Amino acid sequence: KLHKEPATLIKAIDGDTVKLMYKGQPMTFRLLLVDTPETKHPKKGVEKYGPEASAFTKKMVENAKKIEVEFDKGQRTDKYGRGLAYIYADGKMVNEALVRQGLAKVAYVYKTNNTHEQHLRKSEAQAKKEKLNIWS
Repeated sequence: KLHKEPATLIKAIDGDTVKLMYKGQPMTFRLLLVDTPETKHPKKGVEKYGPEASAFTKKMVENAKKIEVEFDKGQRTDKYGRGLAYIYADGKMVNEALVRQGLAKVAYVYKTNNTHEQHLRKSEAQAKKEKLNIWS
């Protein structure tokens, strides 16, 4: 059973990355199970839908009154020291909102952290079906 913990927005970095104050310390969080187009792609510049996926995440966390983080059952940090979690803004999962809007693809790359994989897969199909953004 997963559980949500409070956090405070510090700043939105990218479509898939946000800096939050968590248990009194600043931490960078990488959104579990999604891959958004990058704006800070180490190699490829600004990918198509990057600006849009970034604006989307930023808007959602910046306008929330409450942000919560939910770790999965596997490892909690990646090799870069980023927290791996599902982020909620006023009870809405950011992870799902992105996929539903066709601003992210379902990744899945830490076999243990899969609690919401199916849920996300269904939203991605719907976004595909509606040919939105990425799927357009």
